[PDB]
Amino acid sequence: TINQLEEDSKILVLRTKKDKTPRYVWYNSGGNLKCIDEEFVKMWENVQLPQFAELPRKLQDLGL
Amino acid sequence: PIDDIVKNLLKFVVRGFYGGSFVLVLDAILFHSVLAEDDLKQLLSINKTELGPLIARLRSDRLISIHKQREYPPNSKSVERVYYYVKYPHAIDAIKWKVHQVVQRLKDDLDKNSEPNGYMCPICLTKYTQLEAVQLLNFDRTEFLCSLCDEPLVEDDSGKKNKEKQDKLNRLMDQIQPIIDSLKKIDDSRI
Amino acid sequence: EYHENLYNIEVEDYLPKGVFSFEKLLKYCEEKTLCPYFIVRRMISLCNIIIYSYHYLLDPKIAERVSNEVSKDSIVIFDEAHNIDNVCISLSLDLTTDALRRATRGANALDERISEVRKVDSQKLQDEYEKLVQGLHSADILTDQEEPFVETPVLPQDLLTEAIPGNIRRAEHFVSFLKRLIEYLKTRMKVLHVISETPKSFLQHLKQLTFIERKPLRFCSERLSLLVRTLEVTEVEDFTALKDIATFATLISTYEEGFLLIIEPYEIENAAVPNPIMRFTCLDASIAIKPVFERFSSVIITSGTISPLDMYPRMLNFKTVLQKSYAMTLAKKSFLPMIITKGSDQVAISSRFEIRNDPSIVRNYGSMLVEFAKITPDGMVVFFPSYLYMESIVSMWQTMGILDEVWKHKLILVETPDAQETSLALETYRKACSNGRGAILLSVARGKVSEGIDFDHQYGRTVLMI
Amino acid sequence: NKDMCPICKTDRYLSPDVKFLVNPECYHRICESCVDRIFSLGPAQCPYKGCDKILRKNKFKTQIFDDVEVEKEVDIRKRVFNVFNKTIDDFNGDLVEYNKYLEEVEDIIYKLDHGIDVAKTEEKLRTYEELNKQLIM
Ligand SMILES: [Zn+2]
Ligand SMILES: [Zn+2]
Repeated sequence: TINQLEEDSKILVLRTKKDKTPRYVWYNSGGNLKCIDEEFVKMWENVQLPQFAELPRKLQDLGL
Repeated sequence: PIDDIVKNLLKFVVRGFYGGSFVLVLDAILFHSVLAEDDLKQLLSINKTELGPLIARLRSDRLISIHKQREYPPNSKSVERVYYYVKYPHAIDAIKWKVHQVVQRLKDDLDKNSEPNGYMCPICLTKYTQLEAVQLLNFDRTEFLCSLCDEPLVEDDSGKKNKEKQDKLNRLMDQIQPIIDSLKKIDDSRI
Repeated sequence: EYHENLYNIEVEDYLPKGVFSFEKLLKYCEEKTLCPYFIVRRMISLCNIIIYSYHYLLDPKIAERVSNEVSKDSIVIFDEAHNIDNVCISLSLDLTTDALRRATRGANALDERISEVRKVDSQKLQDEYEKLVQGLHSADILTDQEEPFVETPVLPQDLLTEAIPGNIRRAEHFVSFLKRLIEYLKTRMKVLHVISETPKSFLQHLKQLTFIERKPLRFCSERLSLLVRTLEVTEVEDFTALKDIATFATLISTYEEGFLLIIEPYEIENAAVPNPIMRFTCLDASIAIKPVFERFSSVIITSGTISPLDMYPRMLNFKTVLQKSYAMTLAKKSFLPMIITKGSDQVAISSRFEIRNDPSIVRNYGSMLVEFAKITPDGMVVFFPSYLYMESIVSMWQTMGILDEVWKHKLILVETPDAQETSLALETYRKACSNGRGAILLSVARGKVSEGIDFDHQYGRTVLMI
Repeated sequence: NKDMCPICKTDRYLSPDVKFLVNPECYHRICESCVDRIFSLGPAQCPYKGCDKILRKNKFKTQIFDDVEVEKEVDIRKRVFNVFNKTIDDFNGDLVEYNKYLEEVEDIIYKLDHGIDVAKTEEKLRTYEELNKQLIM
């Protein structure tokens, strides 16, 4: 039932899939949403953060 | 205020395109701005490899600028705690740029698109483009050979990329009602 | 339900003989169930002396029903008309784009209304077209016993013409160009900077960005007036804005070269935000003055504070006869004027310096006030050049230990921008003055307090012009 | 849809520099990014689900008042007041007729403009083609 109402409907913290998923207080709206492509999330991870307040320019530089 | 939305928006992304446990470190240190590091560790009561990589994201996104909450120890010695003084502006600033970058991974990708212009000889496994083809074309062979392979070519990028980009378009749409809207919901005041 | 029973009995001759002040009128009309608003409105035709706001004599959309019985050549009295000028400026018109946007949908709400009804009951609308194709339709373009929706923003139903609005005779033609209008306005709304446009200069400019013509432009209001008159809508708040457009349209159709449209892109007080003010305004008071002034030579003006007697003949160009300043005869003091240019430190005290705190003056001003607050018996008011300017003084004084000390002696009442709170506060201030323990009031000279209210002995013993 | 391209949904938040254009063929909200990409190649269909109006990038244009009902009517008027500029009211002068001819032209325009059943407008378009001859005549 931790992952039965999954996608944060029943959220819990799987400490490991060998340790009965020792959880914390977990509840969210989307929560995981693993349907997002991991590579895209990796590509999302692949976005490197530039430096300081020039980044406030850099976002305006990037069209944000 | 929007500050709650700021924390609210942080929860959404850290739960939209992040795992569930990502928001646990959010709320815990969101309870009190200047918080002792162990308190979150204590209440979660979890290992340091179940906390370390999560700490990575908090500073990898710079969302939790863990201020060295130095205290006055009773023994007259070193005292400090990782109190995540959230840098709300700077955190999102990269995020917006981060968002933009993935859109670039779609805004560029629009040219990787529907109708086939290039060619490729599978036998050499090497792509070619139109101008090569007409350069490689012949009065006799109305179709293309492959100087490397002497082999007829095949079109490319027709189905996959068109099909690909639409998928990310929805993924780009996946952020529309999400963060970007709520981001504009920050742009109302930009505090 | 009174205007029926009022019509039942009232409108053949007056109630018996009284000059029924509101004190007498409000009661007396209640007993016989009258909303005397119509009693006077019918009695327009009767009374041998009349009293109303200068607007009712000057505001052409209300100063329109002028009749020879009510006007022809009798005697004119302008009392306390020192501020008449600003009243004539009436022809004021600024454009709340936010309200304007609601008008667009209201225009669409009109657009839908005319379309939907032209689907259903278009014959009488065509009959209205036939009520139009005849000509000006003076029978019901002017005479409407309880109908007239839009007022006459133009002068009292004079500055018009007779040639029909050509095509616009068709409301569908008419409705369309109205959308051209607002969109043009909406187009003009978002100028980056402040822009000032003379009407004629704007005139062809209208035609430039959208080929509209001035001749129809005036016709809008009446054309609108009949239009809504034909469709008995459930609300006007949308359509107030609508008629204002027409009102604007009429106005901009109407006058020139004494009047001008300016659009600041915002209110610079909180500048760098979108709130442009397509302000088109009157500039010369005399122009609105001229007509009634043109009528009768038995025109008389007097304020308790006319000074100097030149600007008004200057500004209004009008042709006076005698302007005598009346030295009040006193065998005694009877009052005291004073001038405090400098404080005890002989430091000149001012307001032109800034809206800000040159801490010398205000700290000096705390003294000035408090010592006066001490000495006088109950009843004292002070005035300030501007509300928020006053706000500074108070706030800083509140911080200082000044206020509590005067709180020991008297009672303090501020002025508010809202009238309601003020109106409450004032009567109390009266009560404290009337009652024993002393009080004090603060307000602003440009304020509504300075315009209407009066201050007698107990109610006023000392004033202060900060 | 208010400020994002109906094709790629690039919000004016996300592309503040987005510049919307529409075509007289269909008057479609769209960003220029698509516009160029769509018709940098040449005459093809509009990139709308349900639009097979073949149209060309030179015919593209910029809305002014966003009222595609007025603007088309404005265009209709613009189309009219280009050729139906040959209308006679001042050239006519007769206050009723100058009213009528304006009413007539506007009725001709409104027929095209009201557009609810615009085939008498097409008949008026024949009359407008006749006007193309009558503005010639
Ligand atoms: Zn090959
Ligand atoms: Zn697009």
